[PDB]
Amino acid sequence: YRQSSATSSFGGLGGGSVRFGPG
Repeated sequence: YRQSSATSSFGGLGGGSVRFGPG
């Protein structure tokens, strides 16, 4: 238990906004 902000992968939404291409 290192009091990590986040673990595993989930798109990293918490880190910042999700980058989208020419959708």
